[PDB]
Amino acid sequence: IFETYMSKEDVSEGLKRGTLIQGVLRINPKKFHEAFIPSPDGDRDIFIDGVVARNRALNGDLVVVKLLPEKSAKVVYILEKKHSRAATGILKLLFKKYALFSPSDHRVPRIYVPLKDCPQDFMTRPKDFANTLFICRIIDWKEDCNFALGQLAKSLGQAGEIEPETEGILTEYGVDFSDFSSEVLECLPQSLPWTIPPDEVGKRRDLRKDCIFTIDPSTARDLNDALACRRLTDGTFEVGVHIADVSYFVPEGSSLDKVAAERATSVYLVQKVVPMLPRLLCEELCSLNPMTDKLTFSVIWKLTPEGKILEEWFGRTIIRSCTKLSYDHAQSMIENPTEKIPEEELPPISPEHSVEEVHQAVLNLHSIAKQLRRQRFVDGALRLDQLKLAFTLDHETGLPQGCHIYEYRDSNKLVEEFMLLANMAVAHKIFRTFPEQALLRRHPPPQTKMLSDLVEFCDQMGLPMDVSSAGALNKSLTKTFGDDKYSLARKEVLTNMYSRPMQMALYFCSGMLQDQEQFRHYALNVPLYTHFTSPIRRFADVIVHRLLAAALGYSEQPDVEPDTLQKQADHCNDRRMASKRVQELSIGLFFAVLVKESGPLESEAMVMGVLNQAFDVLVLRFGVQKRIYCNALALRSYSFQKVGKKPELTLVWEPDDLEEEPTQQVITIFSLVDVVLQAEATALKYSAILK
RNA sequence: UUUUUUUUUUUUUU
Ligand SMILES: [Mg+2]
Repeated sequence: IFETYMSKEDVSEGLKRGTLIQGVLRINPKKFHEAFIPSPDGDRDIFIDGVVARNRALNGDLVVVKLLPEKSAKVVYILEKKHSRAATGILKLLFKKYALFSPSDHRVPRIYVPLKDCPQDFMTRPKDFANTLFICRIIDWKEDCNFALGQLAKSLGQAGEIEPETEGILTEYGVDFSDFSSEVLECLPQSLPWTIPPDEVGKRRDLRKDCIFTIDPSTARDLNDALACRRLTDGTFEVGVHIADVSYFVPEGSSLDKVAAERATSVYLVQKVVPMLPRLLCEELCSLNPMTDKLTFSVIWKLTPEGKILEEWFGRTIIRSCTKLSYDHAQSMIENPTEKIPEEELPPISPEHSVEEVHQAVLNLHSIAKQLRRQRFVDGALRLDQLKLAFTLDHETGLPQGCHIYEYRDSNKLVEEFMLLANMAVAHKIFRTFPEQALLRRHPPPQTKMLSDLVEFCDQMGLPMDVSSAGALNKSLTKTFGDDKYSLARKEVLTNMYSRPMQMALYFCSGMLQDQEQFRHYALNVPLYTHFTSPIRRFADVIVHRLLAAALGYSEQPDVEPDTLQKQADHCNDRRMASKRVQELSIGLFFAVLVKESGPLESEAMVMGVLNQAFDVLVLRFGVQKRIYCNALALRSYSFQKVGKKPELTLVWEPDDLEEEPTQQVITIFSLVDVVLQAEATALKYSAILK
């Protein structure tokens, strides 16, 4: 049986007296018998031995623990339940007046369900539901019971199918994808089609006549930012970042505000998008669509050709985007800088602005961005980007026809450098104005122990590396023989490995953090940062807009407690990471299906680790990690030797015929090999073998 | 309750 939880006051006293420790529970997915929490000082985490010591806690919960003598601790309370208490799993079935629900997530415990709650068709033939995904909600977990009690929510459908699995990911991670309540939709404008009131135009700087445009993916539905660039007579440039003024449409403390605060961010699945706001805002009103007057909150600079700021300006504005460019369009402009492109290979453009004018703007914005970026890395910036997958979906069926590695081009970077520049400018502005109430975004450095151990590992394999800083590492991960697919492959593998010690970036209230040296963003290597440029799809930006609004005197002094503001930040962090897991799982889902439907898929891969009966590989064409087992390979024998510091795996291939002699193949780390991905019998499961 | 330890990140647009 489990242990009885502690009292509210006993715990509150414990946390206050240091005797008890707070933290976020992490459960080992490979060995669910093991759970961990971070320690306030020591770089080594605290160990939770067994499920009993976990005390019915779940992964993600903010738990309280008491230390044990000879690290090791036991859970004694749960101050905040952060797990959704909802899971995707399968139903099956002595005291047989219950059913056994098995969550796909091994971190989640198995759940008892009352048979009376179960479908009649399941009662008759449970084996019919062997591959039927249900949603189950943990309603309780008794201290005497080994399993937890739950309520069957609904049937999603067959496992492995896209839409059922999608809803499973969304629900399991607590993403609200419901229609918006009527009390929310009444906060929206009621006079449609909505036009900007005349009195506002006077209050704002009217940029509707200026050449402003947007650059986003071809499939973009919610355009948050717009850009502009003029060359001044004195050789300098006037760049402008115009963000949709969502703050205007979302009154603080309204039903619309509360649901936005809850949803915290938009979720970008592969085939669809779970929006933060209603579509009337996300896609029509706030969205900076072309050839329509839009309310914006802008940042404008007078910039050096190198991107150095000469003077800086904030203020509410109003624009009329002359065109909606895609990154492909922008790139074509950049690659053909002195050629009038056929005006049919480009999107519709407002008649009051020529294509040549926009073309020139992109070229100039590229020129500065090119310089802004190059400078950023000289100043010790870290780009640690792994391979990302993009899919091509059959519009008839929705299934994926294929996939490709997403290419991050000059047009992509163009936008990035100015969104960066804008966000920093606002970070400095609100913090300089309201030092105790600034909604900023820091990024701590890597964990000392993990990184130090990784550097040691890299000392072997003949790969000395400097990691004294973010910048030092960045140069190391771009310091290769270059040119060839091997060094590029090794680059990607090392990019992965050095991501483990890295910590997540955090929203935070300025006044709630003492040491300002911790305000730093490790990877960007800057003293201050925040999110401001994407208020349609991110609530953190909305709060910053309200703060910036107050900094310019558009509203009263902010009367929010730093405590309250941190709560918003905490929740924003929670939904942000949760959103990332979902977006990743969505990609994983579609690739699994793609592997299943498009037969076996070939690809080159690089070895990451080597064990005595298997080895891990990074599949290059897809950026997935898979383990290859010697059992699955048609081998006649295989040997494992660890001499030479690094592990090596020697394979002997069994020929299919007596004519062919057995071929040998040594597998060591950073080895380039061919692999094929075949779908297994299980849903969304596929294996890797060495071709 | 998985064919051989938690930390897989950062940045930009969606
Ligand atoms: Mg945009």
